[PDB]
Amino acid sequence: CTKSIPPICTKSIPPI
Repeated sequence: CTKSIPPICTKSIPPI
Protein backbone atom coordinates (compact mmCIF):
# COMPACT_ATOMS: atom_id res chain seq x y z
CA CYS A 1 0.00 0.00 0.00
CA THR A 2 1.00 3.70 -0.35
CA LYS A 3 1.83 6.15 2.51
CA SER A 4 -1.71 7.60 2.25
CA ILE A 5 -4.85 7.55 4.51
CA PRO A 6 -6.79 5.45 3.54
CA PRO A 7 -3.77 3.48 2.04
CA ILE A 8 -4.62 1.57 -1.21
CA CYS A 9 -3.34 -2.09 -1.55
CA THR A 10 -2.99 -4.54 -4.56
CA LYS A 11 -4.32 -8.15 -4.43
CA SER A 12 -0.73 -9.37 -3.82
CA ILE A 13 0.78 -11.26 -0.76
CA PRO A 14 2.15 -9.58 1.28
CA PRO A 15 0.04 -6.68 -0.24
CA ILE A 16 1.78 -3.29 -0.74
